[PDB]
Amino acid sequence: MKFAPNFVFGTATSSYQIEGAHDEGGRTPSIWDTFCDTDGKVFEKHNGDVACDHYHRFEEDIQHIKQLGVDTYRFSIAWPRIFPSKGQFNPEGMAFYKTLATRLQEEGIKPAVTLYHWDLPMWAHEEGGWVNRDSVDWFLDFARVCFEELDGIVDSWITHNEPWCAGFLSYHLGQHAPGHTDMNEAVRAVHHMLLSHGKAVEMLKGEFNSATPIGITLNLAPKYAKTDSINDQIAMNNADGYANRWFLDPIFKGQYPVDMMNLFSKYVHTYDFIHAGDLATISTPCDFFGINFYSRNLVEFSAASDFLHKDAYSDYDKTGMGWDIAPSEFKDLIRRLRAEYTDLPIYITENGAAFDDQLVDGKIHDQNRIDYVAQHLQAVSDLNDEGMNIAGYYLWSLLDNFEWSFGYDKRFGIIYVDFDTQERIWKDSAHWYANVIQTHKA
Amino acid sequence: FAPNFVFGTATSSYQIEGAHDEGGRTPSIWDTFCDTDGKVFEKHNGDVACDHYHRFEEDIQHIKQLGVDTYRFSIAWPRIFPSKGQFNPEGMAFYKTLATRLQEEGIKPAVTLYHWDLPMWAHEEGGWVNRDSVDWFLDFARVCFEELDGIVDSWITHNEPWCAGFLSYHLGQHAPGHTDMNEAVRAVHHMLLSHGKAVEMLKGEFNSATPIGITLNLAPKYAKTDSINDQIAMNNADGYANRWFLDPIFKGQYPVDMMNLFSKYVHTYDFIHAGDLATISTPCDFFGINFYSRNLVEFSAASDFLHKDAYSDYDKTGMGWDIAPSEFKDLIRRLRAEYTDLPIYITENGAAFDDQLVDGKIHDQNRIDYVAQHLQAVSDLNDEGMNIAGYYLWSLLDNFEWSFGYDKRFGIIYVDFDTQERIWKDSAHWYANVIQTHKAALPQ
Amino acid sequence: FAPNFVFGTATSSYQIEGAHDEGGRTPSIWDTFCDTDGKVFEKHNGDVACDHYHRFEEDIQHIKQLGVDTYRFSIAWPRIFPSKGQFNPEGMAFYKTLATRLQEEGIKPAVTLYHWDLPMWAHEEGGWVNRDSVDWFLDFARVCFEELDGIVDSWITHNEPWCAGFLSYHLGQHAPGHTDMNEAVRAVHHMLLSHGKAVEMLKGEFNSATPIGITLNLAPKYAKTDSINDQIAMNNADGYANRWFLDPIFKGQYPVDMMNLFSKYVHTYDFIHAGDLATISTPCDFFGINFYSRNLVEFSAASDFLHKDAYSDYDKTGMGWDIAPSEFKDLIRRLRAEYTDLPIYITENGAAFDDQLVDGKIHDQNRIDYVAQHLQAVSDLNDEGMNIAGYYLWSLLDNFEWSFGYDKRFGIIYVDFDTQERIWKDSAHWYANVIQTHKAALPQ
Amino acid sequence: MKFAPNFVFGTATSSYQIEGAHDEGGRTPSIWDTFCDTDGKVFEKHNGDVACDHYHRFEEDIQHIKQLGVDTYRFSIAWPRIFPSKGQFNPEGMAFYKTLATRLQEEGIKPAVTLYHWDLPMWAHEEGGWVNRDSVDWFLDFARVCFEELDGIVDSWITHNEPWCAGFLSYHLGQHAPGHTDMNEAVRAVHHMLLSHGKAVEMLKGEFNSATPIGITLNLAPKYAKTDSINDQIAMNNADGYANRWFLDPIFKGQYPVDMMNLFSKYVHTYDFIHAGDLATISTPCDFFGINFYSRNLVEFSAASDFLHKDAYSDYDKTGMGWDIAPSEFKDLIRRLRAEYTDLPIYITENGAAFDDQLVDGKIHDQNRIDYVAQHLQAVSDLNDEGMNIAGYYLWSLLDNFEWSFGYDKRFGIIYVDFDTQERIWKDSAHWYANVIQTHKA
Repeated sequence: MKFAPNFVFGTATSSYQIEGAHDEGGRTPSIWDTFCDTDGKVFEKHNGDVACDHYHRFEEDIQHIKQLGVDTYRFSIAWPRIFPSKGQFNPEGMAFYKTLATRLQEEGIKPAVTLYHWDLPMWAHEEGGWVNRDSVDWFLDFARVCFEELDGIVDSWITHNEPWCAGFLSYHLGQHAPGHTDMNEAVRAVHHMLLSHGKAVEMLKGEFNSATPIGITLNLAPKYAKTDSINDQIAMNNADGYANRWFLDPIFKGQYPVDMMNLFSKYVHTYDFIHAGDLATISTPCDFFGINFYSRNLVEFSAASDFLHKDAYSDYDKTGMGWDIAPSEFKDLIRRLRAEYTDLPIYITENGAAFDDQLVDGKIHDQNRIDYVAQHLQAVSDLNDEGMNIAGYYLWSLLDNFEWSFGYDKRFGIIYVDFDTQERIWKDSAHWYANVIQTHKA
Repeated sequence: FAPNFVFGTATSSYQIEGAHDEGGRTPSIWDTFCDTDGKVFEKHNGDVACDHYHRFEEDIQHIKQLGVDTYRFSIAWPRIFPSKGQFNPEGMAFYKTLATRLQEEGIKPAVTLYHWDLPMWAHEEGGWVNRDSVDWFLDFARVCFEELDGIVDSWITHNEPWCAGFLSYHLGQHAPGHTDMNEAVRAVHHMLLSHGKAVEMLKGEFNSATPIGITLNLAPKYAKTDSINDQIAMNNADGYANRWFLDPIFKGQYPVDMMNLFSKYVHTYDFIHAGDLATISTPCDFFGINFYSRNLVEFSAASDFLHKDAYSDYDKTGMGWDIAPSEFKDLIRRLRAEYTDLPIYITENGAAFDDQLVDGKIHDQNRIDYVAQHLQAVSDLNDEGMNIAGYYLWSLLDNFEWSFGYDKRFGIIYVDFDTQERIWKDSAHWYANVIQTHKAALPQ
Repeated sequence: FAPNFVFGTATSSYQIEGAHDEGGRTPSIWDTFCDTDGKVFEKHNGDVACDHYHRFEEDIQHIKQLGVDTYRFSIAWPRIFPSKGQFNPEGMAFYKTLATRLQEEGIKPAVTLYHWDLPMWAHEEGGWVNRDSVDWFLDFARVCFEELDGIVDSWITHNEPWCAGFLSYHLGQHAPGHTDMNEAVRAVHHMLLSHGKAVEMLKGEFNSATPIGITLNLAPKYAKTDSINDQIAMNNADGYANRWFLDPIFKGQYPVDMMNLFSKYVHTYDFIHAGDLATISTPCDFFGINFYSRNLVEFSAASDFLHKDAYSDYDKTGMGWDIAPSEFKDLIRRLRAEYTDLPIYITENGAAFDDQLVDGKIHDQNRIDYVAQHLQAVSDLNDEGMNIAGYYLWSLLDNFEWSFGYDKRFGIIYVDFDTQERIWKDSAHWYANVIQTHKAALPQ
Repeated sequence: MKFAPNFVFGTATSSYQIEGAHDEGGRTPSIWDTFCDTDGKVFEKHNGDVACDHYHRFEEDIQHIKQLGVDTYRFSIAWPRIFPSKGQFNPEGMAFYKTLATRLQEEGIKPAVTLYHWDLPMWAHEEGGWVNRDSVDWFLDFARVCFEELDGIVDSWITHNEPWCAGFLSYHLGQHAPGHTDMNEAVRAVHHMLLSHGKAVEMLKGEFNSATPIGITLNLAPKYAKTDSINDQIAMNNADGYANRWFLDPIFKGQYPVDMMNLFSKYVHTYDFIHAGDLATISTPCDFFGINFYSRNLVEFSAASDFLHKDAYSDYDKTGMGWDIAPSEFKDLIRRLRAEYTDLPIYITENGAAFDDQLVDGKIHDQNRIDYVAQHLQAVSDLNDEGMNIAGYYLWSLLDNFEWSFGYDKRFGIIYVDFDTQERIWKDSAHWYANVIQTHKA
C-alpha cells in the first residue's frame, strides 16, 4: 500500500443525511422530508429532522475531520436551504456553507462540494420535479448562486451524486424519493440531471471563467454473468446498460446506448425529450471523474423480466447491507473505464460499508469495516501501479447517518453517532484510517 | 354452526413426512430445489421434516385428541410412482394404512392428490409444461382411486395451482423456480385439465360417488384509491391471482382481459385444445378454498401487469400478511354471486407467528385470535346462507414452510425439530375446546 | 318500410365544399395533410372539391329531385372559428342559408358537427390529444346551436371517432397522420367527452329537444376458424374497431380487455377523469351507424393486438371491401341484444366502384345492387322489430375520398372534377324511384 | 467503366422461378408449390408449374447464356428434386444438374451454384421446417450429395440465398412461403439457415477436402434516417439491424447484435436456441461474400411500431417494383462493409430491376433497365478504383420468371419470355449487356 505524495485521502457526507435543523434557517422541506412521512417508504418512518445535528455541531465535526488528517472533506449543499421557495434566495442558508468552507480552508482541508445529493425542494417536485425540463434551469439558478458565493473557497465541485439513484431508483423502481414507478419519468429525470450537469459545467468555465475542478459522480456496479450461456450474456449486458452505460455513454461519448433505448422501448415510445445539443452539453469536458463504488452484481437471465435479468446467487462475503465485498471487480471496473471511456483523473468519491456495529465499553471494534476499506485501498494502490491514475479516495462516511430507505438502521460511519445524545465516538476504523493517512505522509 | 359442519386440520406430504429416500421414495422437485443455492431459507429441506412417515400413529392420536371430524393430508406422488410407469406398493401401503387407521378412529380422511411434490423424472421431461403431465397425473390418480376410494371420505385433486403454476414457473419462488410466463400458463393449464380428467375418471370409469373437488388459494384484491388506474390495478391483480383459475373451473373459459395482458409474454394460446375447458369445468361435489389474506394494490406504469402492492395499515401475521376476516366475507359472497352454489370447504386457513416455547408451553394467543376471527366469519356467513360445510385449520403441526423452511410456524402443535417432540400450543387446546363446545350445542 | 322511415343522402364539408380560403376559412389538418408528401393520392386536395360552397343551389335541386326526406351534411369548423375564439359570421351565414333553403324545400337537415376538419390552430396546440379540445369543440357547437338549432332537424356530434382517433393518430393514414397509440386513446377520449358535453349543453343549457346522437362506424369481426387463437383475434379486432367506442357511449366504461392490450403502449389511463364516462354516456335520442363492411380475421403471434386480416372470398367493392349485408344484420341484432334500444339511423352506407362515363351515362348496376341488398336487409331487420328509423346513402356526389383523393367514387351523382358538371348515375335514378315506390305504398 | 481482366460478368436464376416440370423427374412439392395454392398469398394464384420450362429447355438457355458471353451462370438446385422424400435420394434429379453443369463447363461457362434458394420440401415443412433444429441436418444431407456428385464440375458454391427473405419475410412478415407471422419462429429459422451454412462450409473444406470457393449470399438494403432527430436515428439503426446486422454480425463477428436481441425481446423471451459453438460455426471462414443488392430504404420513427420504424416518403426515381434506384447508397454499403465487416472478395450475386416491359414488333426497348444496370456497373467500377475488390457482378435475371408473391406480373429478365408459348426474345438490355462484356474483353 503506497500512494503518490499527490494522492488525496478524504471522507464524505451529504446534507440531508447529517445536518438536521430541517425547519431552521429558512429551510423548507425536500422530497425526502415528505417521503419519510409517506407510509411504507422509509424504515420506521425515520427522517432527517435531527439526523447528526451537524447544522448546529459543525465545529465539532470539523475537529473530527482535522484529527483524521484527511486532505479533503466531501459534503453537499442543501438546495432547500438556498432556494426554499422558487426564485427566493436565502442568505442565511448560504452563510452556513460559506462559514463551513471558510473554516475548512483555515484548517487546511480541501472542501469537495456536491451540489445535488438528492434533496430536491418540494416546490420543484410540485412542478413535476426532474421530469420537467425546467428542472435544468432551477438547478442552474442553484448552481449559479453557489458559484457566486463559494467558488473562491471551494477546492472542487461535483455537480450530481448518483443519477442512477436519483433517476432510476427514485422514479422507476420507487425505492427512493419521490417513489415513482414510471420508466418514462425515469429516463426524463436522468436526462435532465445529466443535462443540468453539463450546463452547470459550461456556466462555471464560461461565464464564471473559473478553473475550479469540476465533475460528475456516478455509482458504478460492475455486472457478471452467472454462466457463459448466451442468455446470461444478454442479462449481464442489460444489467450493465441499466446501471452503468446509460450514464457513462452520454457523459463520455455524447450518446445513449441504443441497445438500452430499444429494451426501454417496452415503456418508452419516444425519445424526443432528448433535444439537439443536449448530448454535446452532457459530454462537456470536465476535470475529473467521480466514482461511487460499493459492489458488483452477479446476474442471470429471466424470460419473465422486461429487462431480461434478475439477480443470481452470490457466494461472496457480504456487508451488513447484503452486498458483495468485491475488490477484484473494483479493479475490473477501473481498467474497463480506462480501456473504453476516459483518461481523466478518477476520484473514488465514495467507498465504504455498513456492518452491525457493536458498542462495548465506549469502543467499536469494527475490524470488518477496516478489512473492507483496506482491501479497496490496496486495490487503488495496485491500480495506481498499473497507471490507472486514481487521484484520491473519499471514505463513506465520516459519521453514521440517515441511510435513506433504511433510516438509522444502517451505519456506514468510521465515527459512531448516538442519535439520542449526539455523542461522536471514533470507531477502530477511524483510528486506523487516521494512521494510514499519517503513514502515507512520511 | 350447523349440525353437519365439519372441523378439520391439514398437512401435506413433503412438509411433514420425512423418510425422503425410504420406502422406495425418489426425489421431488422440492428435494432438489432445497438443495439449489439461494432458493430455500438456509437450505432447509424435507429429509426429516416432522418424521411423520415414522411417527404417524402418534400424530393420529394427536388428531384424535383434538376431536376434529376431518384430517386433510396429501399423497406423495414420488412414493407411488418413484419412476415413470413403475407403481410402488410399499408407498401405497403407507397411505392405505394411514386412511384405515383414521377411519378406525372415526376421523374422515380428506385427501389431496397433488400438493406440489412432482417427481424429478416428470420434471426432467418438462414437468407441468409438458401436456403429457396430464397422463402422468392420471396414472397417479388412477392407482390412488383403485386402492383408496373405499377408505377416503373426500378427494381434492389439486392444491393451489396459482402456487404450483405461477409462483413456481413465473415468479420463480417455488419449485422448480422458473421465471417464464409461457411455461407458467402451460403449467396451470395442464394442472387444471389434469383435475378435470381425474374427476371424469372417478365418476365415469370408477363410477364412484366419493365427493371430489379442487382447492384454490384465493386472495381478494382491493384498490388503494378509486382512480381508474387503481381500478385497472385491482382488476389485473384479481385476474392474476383468482379469475385465471375461477373462470376455467366454473365458466369453462379463460378471461380474455388477462389473455391480452399476458400476451406481453405469451404469443400463442394453442396449448388450449378443443375439449380442454369443458373437461376443466366438469361438475364437482364441493369447492375448496385456501384463504389467508387480501392484498391492497395500486397502479404502476412500470409494471407489465399494471399493479404493485400498496401500503397496508392492517394488523399482520408473522408472514407480514394482512389479518383480513372482512375481506374473507367479501370473497365468499362474491363467489356465491358470480361463480358457484357448491358447498365450500375452507381447506386451509391459519397463521404464522413468532412462537416462543416457555416452560414447556406456547402462549399463541395471537394465533387463537386469528383463527377465532375467521371461525366467527364462517359462522356469520353461514347465517347468510353461504353454505360453508367445513373449516380445516392449517396446520396440525409446525412443518416445512416451503421457501421459508422451518423459520415459519403455522402449527397448532409445536414441533421441536431437533427432537421431534410434539407440544400442544395454547391454540391446540383452545381449538379442541371450540369443537367440544360446538358438539355440546347439538342435540344427541 | 314503415310510414315514418326516412330516406337520405350524405356528404361532409371538406369532401365537397371547396372555396378553401374564401369566406374567412383558414386551413384544416386535412389541407396541410394533402400537401404532405406521401399522404394523399397524387397530393389531391379539397381546394375545389365539388365547389359546393358556390354551387349549393344546384345541389339542393339535385337533392330535391332525388325525393329524399333527409340531407345529411357537416359544418366546417375552420369556417366558424378560423382562429381560436374568433367567430366568423360569414361562415355561419352559409350554413344558416343552406339549412333555411333545405327547409323551404321540405328537406330535413341532419347536421354533423365534426367530420374531421380540425382547424390547424387547434392542431398546433396538440389537437385532440389536448384535453382543451373539449372546450374548443364546445365553443364551436355552442354557436352552431345558437344560430341553427331552430332550423336543423337533427344533430350528429361526431362522425367516426375510430377514424378521427385511431386511423388518424395510431395508424397514421388520416390527418394529422400520427402513429402513437397514447395520442390516439387521448384523442378518442376527448372526442367522446366532447360529444357528451355537447349533448348536455343542448339539452341542459339550450333546453332544446332537437334529436341528437353520435355516429360510429362499426365493422363486425369474424374468426377465420373456431380455434381459441382466432377467437382471441376476433375479440381484439372487435374491441379495437367497435367496443372501444360502444362501451363508453352505452355502458359508461372502457373495456378492460382492450385497456390491458393497449398497455403495450399506454402506461397510464389518468387522462380519464372523474365524471368523463358519465358524460360520455349521457342519454341521446338516436344512434347513428356508418356501415360498410365486415372483416374476417385470424391470429398473429407477431402482432401487438394478436390479429391480422384473413383471406376473404366475398364479392368486393372497388375499395376491396367485402359486400356483407348478412353481417350488417348480425351487427344490428347484436346492438339490440347487448347495447341499445335507441332508434338507429344508418347515417352512411354506400360503395365505390370503377365508374365509367359512356355517352353521358354511368351504368353503375354494381352500386345499385350493393345498395339494394342493404336496403333489403334494413327492411328485413325492421320486420324483426330492429327499429332502423332511416338510411342515408353515402354519397350524393362523387367527392374527395380522403387519402384516396378523387380516385374513388362513392357518389350516386357523377362529378367531372375538371368541369364540375353533375351527371346522375343509373343509381341516382334508381334511388329516386325506390323512394317514390315507398311513398306510393303509403296511404295519403 | 473499366473492369480488371479478372472481373467476372454473370447472370442469375433460381430453380423454382424457371424450371417448371414441377411433378416430373421424381420432384415432390415445395413450400412454394403449396403457398401458391393458398388463397391470398400469390398474385392470381400464379405458380411455378411451368414457369420458363427450363427443365425441358435448358439446352436453348445454355445457348442464350453462351451468346451473352458471360463468364458465369448462377443457378440453384431444387432440393425437392434431390430429396423428394426424407432420406430418399433421387438420381434422376441429380442427373439434370450434373448434365447442366457439365454442359456449361463444355461451353467454357463457370457454374455458380446456389444450394438453398427457397424451395424447401413439403416433408421438411411438415416437421416444422427451418424452425426445427433438425433442418440443419436435412440441409447437410442435401449439401453432401450435391458436393459428392457436383463439386468437380462446379466453379463456386453459394450455401444460402437471402436468409432475410427465407427467414423474416417468410416466418415473421408472412409474405413468403410458408407465410407465418411469428417472431420466435423467424429467429429460429434464420439461426438454423446460418448454422446450416456454416456446417456445409466445414463439411466441404474438412471431410471433402475441397478448395472450391464457397460463401453465403445476403440481400443488404442500406437504411437512411429521414431527419437528424434522435428518434429517426433509432429508427435507421433498427431498420438496419432487422435487414442487415442480424445477418452480418453472426457471419463475420460470430455474434448477434444485442440491440436487436433486446428489441426482438418484445416477442422472443429466450435465446437458448443458440447453442454453444453455433456462432463459431456460422462465422466459419469462407472464400467470398455474396451480395444481392436492389435498393435502399429511407425510414423514420414510429412510437406505435414494435421495432420503432416505418418507411418514409422517398422522392427518388423508382423501378416498377416501386423500389428506389439507389447507386450512391450501393457505394455507401460496400464502403461500410470494408470498413466494418470484411476484406473478402465480394460478388454481386444479384442486381437488376423490374420495369413495365412493352413488346412492340418483336423488340423490347428497355432503356430504363439498361440505365439501371449501367449505373450499378459504373458504381462497381468506381468502387474497384477505390480498392473495394468487387470480383464480379451477376445480373438478375437471365429470364423473366416467377417473381414470388408477385407471380409473372413482374419481369426482371434481360431476355423476355412469353409464358404461353415459351418463346425467348432478347430485350435491348440483353444486346447491351452482351456488348458491355465484349468491350471489357478487348
